[PDB]
Amino acid sequence: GEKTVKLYEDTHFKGYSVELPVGDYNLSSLISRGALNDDLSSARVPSGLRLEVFQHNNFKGVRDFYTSDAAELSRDNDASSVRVSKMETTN
Repeated sequence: GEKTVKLYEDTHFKGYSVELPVGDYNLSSLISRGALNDDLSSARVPSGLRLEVFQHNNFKGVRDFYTSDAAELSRDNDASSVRVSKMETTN
């Protein structure tokens, strides 16, 4: 089913989507998959998936949390680190 959250660069879930397993990734980790820390503008996350966006790095203070289909990250082109996990999984 859907045990991972997808990430889109183009609004309206356009372009290419990238999904990752439960875990935390940094700015350098974002590009590792093929996405700049400051470029993502969309992300798919159906019921059963929980993710948290972190504009700043090292978890300074300002943090964001998303648990639904988002067609626009917290800060426009500014996502240092991110978090992905499964709320209640999916069959």
